Amino acid sequence: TKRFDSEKAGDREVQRTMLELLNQLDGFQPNTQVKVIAATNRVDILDPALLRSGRLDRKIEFPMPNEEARARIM
Amino acid sequence: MSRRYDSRTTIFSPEGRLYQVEYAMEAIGHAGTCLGILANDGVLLAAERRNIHKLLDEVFFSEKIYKLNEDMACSVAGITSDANVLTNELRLIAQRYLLQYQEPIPCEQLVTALCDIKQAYTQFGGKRPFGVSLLYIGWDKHYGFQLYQSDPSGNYGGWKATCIGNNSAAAVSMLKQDYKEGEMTLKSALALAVKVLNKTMDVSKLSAEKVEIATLTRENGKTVIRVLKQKEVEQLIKKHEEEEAKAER
Amino acid sequence: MSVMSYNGGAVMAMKGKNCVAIAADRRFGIQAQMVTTDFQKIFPMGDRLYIGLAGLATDVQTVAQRLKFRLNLYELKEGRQIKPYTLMSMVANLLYEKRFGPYYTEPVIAGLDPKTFKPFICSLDLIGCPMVTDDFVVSGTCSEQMYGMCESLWEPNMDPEHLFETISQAMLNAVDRDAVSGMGVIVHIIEKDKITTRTLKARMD
Amino acid sequence: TTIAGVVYKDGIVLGADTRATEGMVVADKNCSKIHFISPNIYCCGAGTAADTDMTTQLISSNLELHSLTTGRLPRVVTANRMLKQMLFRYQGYIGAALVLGGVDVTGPHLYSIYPHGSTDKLPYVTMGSGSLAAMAVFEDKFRPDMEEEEAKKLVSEAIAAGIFNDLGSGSNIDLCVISKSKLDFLRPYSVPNKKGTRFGRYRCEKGTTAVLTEKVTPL
Amino acid sequence: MSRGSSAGFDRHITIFSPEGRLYQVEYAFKAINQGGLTSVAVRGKDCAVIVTQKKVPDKLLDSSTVTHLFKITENIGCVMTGMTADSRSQVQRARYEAANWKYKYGYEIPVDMLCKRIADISQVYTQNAEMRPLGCCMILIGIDEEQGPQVYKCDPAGYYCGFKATAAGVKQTESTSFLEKKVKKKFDWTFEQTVETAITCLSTVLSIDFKPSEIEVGVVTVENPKFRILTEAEIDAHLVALAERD
Amino acid sequence: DRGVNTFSPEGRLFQVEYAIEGHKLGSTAIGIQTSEGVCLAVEKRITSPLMEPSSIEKIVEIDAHIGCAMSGLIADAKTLIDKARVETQNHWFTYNETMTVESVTQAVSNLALQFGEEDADPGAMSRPFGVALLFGGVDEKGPQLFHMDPSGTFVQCDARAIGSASEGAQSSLQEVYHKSTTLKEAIKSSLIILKQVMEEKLNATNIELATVQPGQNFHMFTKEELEEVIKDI
Amino acid sequence: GGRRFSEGTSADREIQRTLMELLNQMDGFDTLHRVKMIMATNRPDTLDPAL
Amino acid sequence: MAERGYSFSLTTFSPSGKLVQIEYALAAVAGGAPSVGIKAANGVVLATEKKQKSILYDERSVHKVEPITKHIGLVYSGMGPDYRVLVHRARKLAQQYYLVYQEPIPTAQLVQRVASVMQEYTQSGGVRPFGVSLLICGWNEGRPYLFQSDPSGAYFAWKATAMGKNYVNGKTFLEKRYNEDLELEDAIHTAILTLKESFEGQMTEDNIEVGICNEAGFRRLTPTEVRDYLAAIA
Amino acid sequence: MSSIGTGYDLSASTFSPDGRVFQVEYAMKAVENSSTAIGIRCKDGVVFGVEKLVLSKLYEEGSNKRLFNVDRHVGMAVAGLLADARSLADIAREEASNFRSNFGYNIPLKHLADRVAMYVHAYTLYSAVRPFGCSFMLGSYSVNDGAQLYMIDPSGVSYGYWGCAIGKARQAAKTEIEKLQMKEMTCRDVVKEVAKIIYIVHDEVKDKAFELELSWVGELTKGRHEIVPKDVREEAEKYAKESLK
Amino acid sequence: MSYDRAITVFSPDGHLFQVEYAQEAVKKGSTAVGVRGRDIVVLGVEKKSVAKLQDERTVRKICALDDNVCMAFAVVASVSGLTADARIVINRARVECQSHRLTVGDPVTVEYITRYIASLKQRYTQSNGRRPFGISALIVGFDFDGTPRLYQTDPSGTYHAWKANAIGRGAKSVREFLEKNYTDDAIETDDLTIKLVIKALLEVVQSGGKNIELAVMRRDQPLKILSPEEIEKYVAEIEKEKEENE
Repeated sequence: TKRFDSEKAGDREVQRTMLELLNQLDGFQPNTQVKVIAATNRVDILDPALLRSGRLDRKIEFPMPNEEARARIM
Repeated sequence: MSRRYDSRTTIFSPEGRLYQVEYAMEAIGHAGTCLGILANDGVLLAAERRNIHKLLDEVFFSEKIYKLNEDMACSVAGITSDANVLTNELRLIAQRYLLQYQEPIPCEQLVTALCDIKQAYTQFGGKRPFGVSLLYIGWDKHYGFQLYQSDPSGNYGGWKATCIGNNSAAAVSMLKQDYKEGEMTLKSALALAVKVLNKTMDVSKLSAEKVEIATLTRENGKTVIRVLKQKEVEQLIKKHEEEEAKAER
Repeated sequence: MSVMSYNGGAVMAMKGKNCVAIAADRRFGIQAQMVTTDFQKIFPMGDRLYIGLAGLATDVQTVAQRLKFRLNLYELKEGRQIKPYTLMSMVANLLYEKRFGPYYTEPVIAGLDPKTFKPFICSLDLIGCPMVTDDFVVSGTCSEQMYGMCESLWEPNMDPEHLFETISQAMLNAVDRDAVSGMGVIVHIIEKDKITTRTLKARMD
Repeated sequence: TTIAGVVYKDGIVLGADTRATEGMVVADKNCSKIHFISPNIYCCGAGTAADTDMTTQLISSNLELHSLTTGRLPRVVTANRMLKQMLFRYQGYIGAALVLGGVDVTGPHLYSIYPHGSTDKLPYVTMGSGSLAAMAVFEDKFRPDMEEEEAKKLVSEAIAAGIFNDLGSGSNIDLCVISKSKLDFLRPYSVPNKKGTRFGRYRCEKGTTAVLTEKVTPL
Repeated sequence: MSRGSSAGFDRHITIFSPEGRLYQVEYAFKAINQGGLTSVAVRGKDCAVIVTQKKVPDKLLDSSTVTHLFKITENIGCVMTGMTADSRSQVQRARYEAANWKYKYGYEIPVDMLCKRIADISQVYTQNAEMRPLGCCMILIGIDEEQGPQVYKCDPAGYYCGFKATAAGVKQTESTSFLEKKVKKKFDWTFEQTVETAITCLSTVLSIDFKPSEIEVGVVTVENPKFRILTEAEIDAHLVALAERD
Repeated sequence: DRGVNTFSPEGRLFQVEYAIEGHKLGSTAIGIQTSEGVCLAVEKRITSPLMEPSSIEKIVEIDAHIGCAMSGLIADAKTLIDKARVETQNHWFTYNETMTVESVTQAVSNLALQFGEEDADPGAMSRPFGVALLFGGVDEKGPQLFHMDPSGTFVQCDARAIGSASEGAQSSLQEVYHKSTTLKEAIKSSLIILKQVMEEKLNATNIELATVQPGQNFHMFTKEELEEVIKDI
Repeated sequence: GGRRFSEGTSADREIQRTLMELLNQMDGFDTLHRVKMIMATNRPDTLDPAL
Repeated sequence: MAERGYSFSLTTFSPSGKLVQIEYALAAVAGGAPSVGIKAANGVVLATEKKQKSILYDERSVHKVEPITKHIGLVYSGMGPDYRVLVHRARKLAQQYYLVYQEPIPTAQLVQRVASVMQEYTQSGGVRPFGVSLLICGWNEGRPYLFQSDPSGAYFAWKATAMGKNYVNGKTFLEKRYNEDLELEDAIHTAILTLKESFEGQMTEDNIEVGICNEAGFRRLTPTEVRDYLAAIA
Repeated sequence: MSSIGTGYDLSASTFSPDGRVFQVEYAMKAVENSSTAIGIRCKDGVVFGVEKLVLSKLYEEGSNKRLFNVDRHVGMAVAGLLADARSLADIAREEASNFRSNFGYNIPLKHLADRVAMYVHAYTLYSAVRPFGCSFMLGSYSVNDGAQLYMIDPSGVSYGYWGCAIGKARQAAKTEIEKLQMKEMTCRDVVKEVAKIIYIVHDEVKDKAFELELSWVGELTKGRHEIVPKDVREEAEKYAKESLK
Repeated sequence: MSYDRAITVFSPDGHLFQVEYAQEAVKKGSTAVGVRGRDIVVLGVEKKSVAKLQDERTVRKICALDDNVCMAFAVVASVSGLTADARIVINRARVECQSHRLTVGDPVTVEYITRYIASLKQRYTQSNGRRPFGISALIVGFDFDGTPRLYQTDPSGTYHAWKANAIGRGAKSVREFLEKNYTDDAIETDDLTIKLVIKALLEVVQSGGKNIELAVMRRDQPLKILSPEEIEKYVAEIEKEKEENE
């Protein structure tokens, strides 16, 4: 996660690695044809640069289930 | 509010004395020396005025000494913002008691009433105590002449000669030797008072602006509260330097 | 500065003027109903120690409200090293009586005092809870207001000294006590210099 | 009782009043201010009971102080009219106050009459007290709905003196309070007569037939 | 770091900080940009005009209902710029304040006074740690009862001052700069000219040029004290006028 | 941090869970109800017999036909019983009947939990009580003994013991007491268990005895009668 | 872009040095006759205060 | 309000002998624009410079010099938002005192009364301690008064004091040029010198304001007059 | 958002670096998780429709009330978590109840939507109480504006809508409303159509059964707000099932 | 006024935090001993640290709540507990003591006043925003049949009748030792009751017969506060008698 003003620690190997995904991810270096299946329980901790539509185009929800959905699993 | 911003501001310690109160004593130390000495016909307060700079209109009588009532006076050592809330209420309670009762206000009575408000802040409310220790000088028809001290917590002790401000510890020690509990006339008492300011204040030449001595003496059957004049303070200082040279070699 | 009734065994104030001094003369009377037992107890009070305010009627609330007013006068007197103005205190008293709302108990204030640090003569009476009363003439007040008013016109010496006003006033008080139950019961006469207060206590039942 | 009047002229108020407050024909007060300066553009005349009249004006005066200072633009007449009506009616009122409310708003001069109940009303010249009729008979004819201002000061001095002299509701002297719109003009001599007592020869007690009794210092 | 550092509890609630203002207070300024609205305020001498972007995020809205222009009194009109959540809430608070004067005074409240009562209100939020400061600012127009048309704006932290020209938005500093050159070169102000300055300045910085249903213009004219909504036909009229200036 | 007013991951309140364990530090309450009276035995909880038994109170009369013995956190209990005395008496005063043991028990149980550092003020709690009470008395229907605990559960009891070991105090009861038994055995059955639940001795200055019986008010045992019962183990 | 550091890690150690060199080539004693440099940034608030 | 609220103090002492937040507040008053207040002893002058820096302020009303009532005026230092409440507060107090005395609030008295409310704001929770310093002027009872009120609550009565940007330099110039009981001309001249000490808030007439209290009341000065006083200082 | 260990998402009197409270956003997910409420503005009245999920086969209509009758001409249809919906219902009822009784005429909606949203928002500001994690609509027939429908989000933002849906398939429902003209169409036809959108949303492979609550305030009832009459209610559902297939 | 979040809360430790801190704070303290006579019931404290520059007036731990009821408090701790804390418990009991005294026609029942005392320290433990005091008090008085009593409370409010009880320096330590000291033939005259109070206090007092402060109270006559010079004379008599025993 980028948000650093860290002069006290905070590694910044980790800073490079999130930034690098964007780099690969811009159109200049192809990524049109390859899909990335991204998964997170918390999108409540991420930033918009990594997420946000048209960088990872489709955004698929899975809301809580209901009785029929319970019915088929059982 | 929030409970993560709470580690309990108000709480009891197992050592029995609140963290915020010990922290407030250091602040009292910082402000200048305020003392009270007893006479066998008066009581007086001697304090160094917060101001020392050239610039001062001199609208108050002295920033430290507040003339509360016609038989009571107090001085403050510590936080001046904190001083204004206690001194204004003080002014009202001391005054109501002399005025109505026709019986001069005891220091012992006064302190217990004020200390209740100070204390409430330390035990509950999430608050913090006052930054000042106040020295009350007065005369009551009960005990006689008195001097009282109050502290941030709302703890009191009644002395008859005490000093607070910087070099407090040294001062009270000097005071024990020369004064016990009554032996000095109004003039010796006043000489003693100038002496304590002298050691403790950096400037040992002093000035009428730098220090202020206000006396309370019952003269001609009525209790008189007066701020001494710049001339009168200056005459006491001039008399004290001659005697300073001779006393300590 | 509302006092219960008027029955205080005496109610009378007279104030009379000179250019060299100004005087406020008062019953020193105490003790409610016809029966008195005492003839001493404060009623006129020095508030800057050189101005007076007189509060008039029954003892308890007269002494009580004066003192509670004294504390607000004092606040203003305390902070600055010069003391309050007479004109500003004059509306202050007017308001203090007014705070006690409609169908109030009747006091009768008399303020006598030279103005502080702007030097001109001042006499005023309040009564009820009423409109502003600044005068520079003369004022007499109480429930037997007419009887006092007569006397307040009577003493002015515009050119004699302070002393002649006192001796004139002693006769003025006495003749008034034979005319009403409001004067008398001992008389305190206050000649007020600006720098201090002189209290004289007159011989007269 | 009392004597209060206003006239409508170029500036907000020319006020006329006796100083004296009398209960019938006995003096309670030799001199007072019945037409008041509290501000210098809001002036208020008084009649009837002294107590009722003072509180009604003072309450408006406090609210006016806030508008004046924030805007730096004049006090609002309407605000004053509404405020005494609601506030004194709520209280239910100790007796009656005929009050003459007056301020120059943003527009022309507005003078109002708060009757003996408690109301907000609009005329343009008011007279108040038991002498409302008495003060009016001169005012209504000499003023013909705006006249020369200076001429109004001569005329009004003449009317005011007439109220004093013919009607026993006014001892001592007569006071005129003139505001153009922030002026504070006071002359308390709108009648010729001696102000207090006269002692050409000084005897008010025969030459020391009584003597000075005691001197004390009360410290 | 800075703008997110503990020094008391001042990056959480209002208390001063190492930055010489308050962190919590500064997020409340930062908050204005988020809403996405930008406003230009011009003070004429026949009207006082505010133009702000009207946030349209559906195509199932009725035009009349969806606005940010609110009638505070029949003398004062306003636009809300900043976060819309905070916008509705401040307006309801103001309304009670306008009404409170309205009965006592017996007349329409001055634009200066309306701004003074609300400004102080925004200060209570700011002084308190019980609630966070408003994410929005209310910018007032109105005919002052003698001074003339007046434009006052109260801050999201609540301080108010008078303006010839004001701007608040996403780009607060830049709109204000564009706006001083329009004032300097003085075309003068009629109904149409002053409205025209105001819209163009909002268009030039952001570099859009609008539909009349995505800007809103609100005026208080000396035709009548009552505040009006001009609606799309008259707003379109002003848009076309901008061409071939100055 | 979060409260004690929050739920645990168990799905139970944190503060109520702590309260029961708190009881275990202190005194015991043994009440045995027989059809000839309801007896209450409680420990004075002494450090020496040189501690006057003149006016140590821990079995106190709620009404003059209902007595109450307390167990658990003794300090918290003193205010709960003082309070309980006024409410029972408001009821006695209005109805003018002899109060039922079940009515006093229900009434005090809602006061147990009103805790919270929100939705409460100084007259309301900010902590749950950890006092378990045994109210024992005789009514119109006859002798009844009710047990109250911090979770507000009220239950009818023929013998209920709670103490320093709540569990301990009870296990002994099964062993000694039997359903239909005389008053005199009922008092004795309490002295044998009393020791078991205490970690402390049998002294006359360390136990306190009170009986509420038909036609007979709450009675406090004196030093001689305290000794008669100590003899009966 | 680095910070001022000197409480850093090895990763940070490297970052300040790249940062340092860029200043000296870009606007320093050395200059750029027609090479123009284009920077793309999502949020600039990680970069050194000199930059 | 419709919530539980706060009541815990945000200030805790230090084993230093200081209160932490008031020291951060003191930094904010220094970050202000220069405001000076001098009691001459022939009137009181409060002068300030106001950073508008665009002169797109049509203020014929609110300013950094705002009259509280007709013989009290107020000038601040620091930030505007904190000022807004204090200026309204002062007007309310002016009104309370106007009713009973009917001579608007005296300066010695005002400060004590503001000081008590300021102290609560530190002492209590759900409020915070200011970071504004007020300079209060008044002429009442035939004496001029100048007080300075600190963001803690403390009040000191001064002859001449400075706040705002570069106060340390200001107070030191003030001692040298100004000595006690000099003339109304000196008070005004040094007052404008402190603003000039360091300006940088757009040099046009409407960017400095002075308001003067004297025997006849208080009025704020037109910006054009203010500029003439400045013009002398190079 | 952030998941800081002290504040910001753990308080709500604290704004983020950007100026937003994360706590209202977490609440905004809650309307998405359960079933939809649709409500379209007519000009003769307003027609509301909330599908109430048959969770248990031992329920009857009036259970888990998503449809409230705010007054006798004001409706409230909610979507999201029912506990925050109830609070919002209670305030709305009192605000509407004082206005008919006192004034004597029907409430213009636009003010009402602003006041209730003020209530939502005032709580967001506070850290001592929570943001409301419901989205709800208010609908009224007035004699000052005619029909009005406003939708207030869990943030306290108010916008007027010709036709809204808030729930677990906003995108599918809004679009169906766009295609149709119901904006100024007669309330009677609308009843059938609102139900038919509910039918698309509902799945027979994510839900078993639902019980339709529609509410009238329109020309049948003569502007009186009642929950749908049993005959009408059935007719509208009957059409919804038949027309898909 | 009071703290919105509670100082005292049930947490897992068996009691409560503030009770727990409070038991520590009277344990680490100095000795306060009270012996129950048959003449006068007398209380005394180990420390006041008197040295002749100060005088006691209300400075006393022993304060009379009533004409025949008095309590001596030992707030007193590692670094000294608070006279500030004691005074509240004192103020509230004293008004209640006088109201009961008015109601009973013979000397006030101690019992009521001690039960009362216990509830005052407990109600703070249940009250929002508050915590209990860290005092232990020796409530003394005479009944309405004239029965002398010496009672004790701890910090959370629990009460017992006692012949003699001593608190502070480890409460258990000192009170078991006061049983040994105590004689019933040593309470038969007024000086002998006073001698038993003083012997427990001497044990570890720094500069004794000056720090030692004890006050006497009579049957319904007011408290007589003894000065330390007068107390010193008794202290000498026992301190020699005590030496003789070893």
